[PDB]
Amino acid sequence: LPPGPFPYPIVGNMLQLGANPHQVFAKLSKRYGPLMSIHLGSLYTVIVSSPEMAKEILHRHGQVFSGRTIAQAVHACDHDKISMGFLPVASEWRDMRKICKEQMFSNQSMEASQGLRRQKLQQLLDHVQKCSDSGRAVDIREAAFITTLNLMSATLFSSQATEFDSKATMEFKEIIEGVATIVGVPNFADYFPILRPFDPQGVKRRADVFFGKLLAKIEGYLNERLESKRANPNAPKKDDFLEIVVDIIQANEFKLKTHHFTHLMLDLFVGGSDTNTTSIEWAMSELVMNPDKMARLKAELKSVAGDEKIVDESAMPKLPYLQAVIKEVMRIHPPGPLLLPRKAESDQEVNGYLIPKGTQILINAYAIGRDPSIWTDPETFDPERFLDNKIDFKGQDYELLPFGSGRRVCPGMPLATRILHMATATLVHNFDWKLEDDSTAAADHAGELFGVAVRRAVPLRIIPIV
Ligand code: HEM
Ligand SMILES: c1ccc(-c2cnc[nH]2)cc1
Ligand SMILES: [Mn+2]
Repeated sequence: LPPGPFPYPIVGNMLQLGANPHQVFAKLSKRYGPLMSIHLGSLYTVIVSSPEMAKEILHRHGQVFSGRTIAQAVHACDHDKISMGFLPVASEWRDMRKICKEQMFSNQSMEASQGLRRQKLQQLLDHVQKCSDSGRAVDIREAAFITTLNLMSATLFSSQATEFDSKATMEFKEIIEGVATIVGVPNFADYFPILRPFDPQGVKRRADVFFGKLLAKIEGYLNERLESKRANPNAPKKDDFLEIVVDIIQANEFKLKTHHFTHLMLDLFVGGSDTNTTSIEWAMSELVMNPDKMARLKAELKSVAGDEKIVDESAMPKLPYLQAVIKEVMRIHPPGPLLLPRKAESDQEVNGYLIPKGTQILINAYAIGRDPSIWTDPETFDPERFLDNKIDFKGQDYELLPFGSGRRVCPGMPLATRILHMATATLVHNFDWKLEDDSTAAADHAGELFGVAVRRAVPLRIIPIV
């Protein structure tokens, strides 16, 4: 087995992880190496911590490690059996991947929904404008949460609500925050198999409530669309994912039931929420803390969009510094520092070490992003290091893996980047910013809080001035 810290009876290595396990893994793998045995109670895990080993796992043996480790909370409403995010690589999974790649996140699809999202950006712009007038600091975490939810809502369901904080959106927010609370803490049933039949913390149960609420909203939206289309055969086709769902179903070309699609949209909606929400806050945090870089971005934006207040997504190639900023934010702050778990589908040897069937595989992309042997001045925020640099985050550069790589690489990436780029652009271009209070400034930026997404312990609060 790969080397690693001495595992104690019963607990294994669990007592050493602390509140930011990804940080502790990063420090540990310096001692033990880029393939490391970690015992999470009875749940044997191998941590992968270099570009070399990432490629060995995700690429060379990409099929063997194409499986997922399934938390107990994922068993709610039988999601573990239905979801594109957790099913093994097989027929049902390929079909849903195909639908995502070829239809949902295609170029045609993303461009067709560009206007729907534009309104949501306009709403955010107006919100920040009010706070700007009154001189009130904006809570970036809360603002980004709502904007992301809006952008995701607009793209998936065409929801054109006129209030920034619409009722429909704040329901979602309650539900998503709900899921995060439950999953973001250790389920001991995940680590001690004798506890699984008990669900001793009621994690599965509490999650079944929030999954149910969410599946309801979605099945509601679907049913309403199906009726509206039946009653209005001559209405223009909506430009969203929901419209795409209906057509695929009513064409019956895929061996998939209805709940595949309702669960699929749930994964898309949830998968895109916390990720973009915390990334936007990190972006804004980094720029405010590095006034030189904030200036360089502002200058590039001024030069390209001028007096336009909302950039066209199609204008992204005209914005290399904005891309570099987001690339660099992903390097330092991958939302999921340990990505999503993979799993060995059979015994497999890697670098002389046996990796047994069933092993949980965690890619520490966080570690890799901050490894000084790969990145110069790793803790420094420096977008300039990506300019004229072919290194990207699509999965081909194992120095930079915030989206994963190989088989289960993030399918929502085309929507994600648009959301990151535009929301960041809207905020930076239209306002200047100062901290509400710079007294604990440095500390507030460095302090992380683990969970579904690693985020700032202290939520960013900054005042918008024009
Ligand atoms: C905004 C930044 C985002 C990041 C950093 C991110 C990151 C990731 C990562 C690391 C994985 C696992 C990759 C692997 O196992 O190799 C993943 C998978 C996934 N992501 Fe995201 N994601 C983001 C946004 C989104 C969005 C906007 C959506 C949907 C609209 C989405 C939907 C999904 C889904 C459905 C999977 C499961 C893929 C599978 O197992 O086949 N993500 N993501
Ligand atoms: C519960 C936990 C995680 C997820 C998910 C994150 N990214 C895709 N799916 C969905 C439900
Ligand atoms: Mn089950």
